[PDB]
Amino acid sequence: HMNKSEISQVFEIALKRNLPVNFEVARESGPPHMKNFVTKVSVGEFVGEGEGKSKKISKKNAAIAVLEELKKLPPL
Amino acid sequence: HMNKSEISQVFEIALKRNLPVNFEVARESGPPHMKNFVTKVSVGEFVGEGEGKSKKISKKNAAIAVLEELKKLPPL
Amino acid sequence: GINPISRLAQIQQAKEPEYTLLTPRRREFVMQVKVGNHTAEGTGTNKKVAKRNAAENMLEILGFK
RNA sequence: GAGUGCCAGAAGCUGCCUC
RNA sequence: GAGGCAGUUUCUGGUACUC
Repeated sequence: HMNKSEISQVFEIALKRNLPVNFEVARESGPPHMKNFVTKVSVGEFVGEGEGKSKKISKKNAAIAVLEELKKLPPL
Repeated sequence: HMNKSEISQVFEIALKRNLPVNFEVARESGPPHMKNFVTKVSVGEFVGEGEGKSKKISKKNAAIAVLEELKKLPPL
Repeated sequence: GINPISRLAQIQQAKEPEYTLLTPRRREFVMQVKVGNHTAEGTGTNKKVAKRNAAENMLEILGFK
């Protein structure tokens, strides 16, 4: 029915592998009516970063960027 | 485009009339399998209770109880 | 490998952690941890990251990550 | 009229744990 | 079936800063 948010995917892949996870908002830019956010996230050794007009968005784009670099590890 | 829940409603009414709100779960009662939750809420001088087989249910009912009394007031 | 605040909950099940909330142009939240043995603090831009920092600061005082 | 942050609340969905 | 923690989508109320 409803698809999984990339953020949620990341969180569960990392539980399956006991990798430490840490999303953080790097910084904010622009005036208040045109802010631009950036979130950098580490999944153990892998990293992604995203940008967006809101914190939600930038976080998602960061999750995406890491999912690309987590598709290379071996399965169970 | 979803409906307003009775629980959500109380908060809006109370905020307009500057009245304190507190939902609290009174207790769980009954045998381990038939446990029933009772929660009561206090909106100032008004009070209502509610009961349900889940917390969220009983909270909803408690909200319904006070909501009837808050229809007995002047809409000035 | 779990999320920091569930790990505290599922790490004190050997012997239930307790939280409370404390008091600029960039205002902040500060939340405390009470596990009996010691007490930790944590700050963030919203309530949500203030309770994840408060957790991962008591998993650091117990020596897990 | 608009944007973003923050607080509260509700419904849905996912994951893990306990009974 | 019930409870807890987390994640997330949508919606509601309020508020702050800015255009």
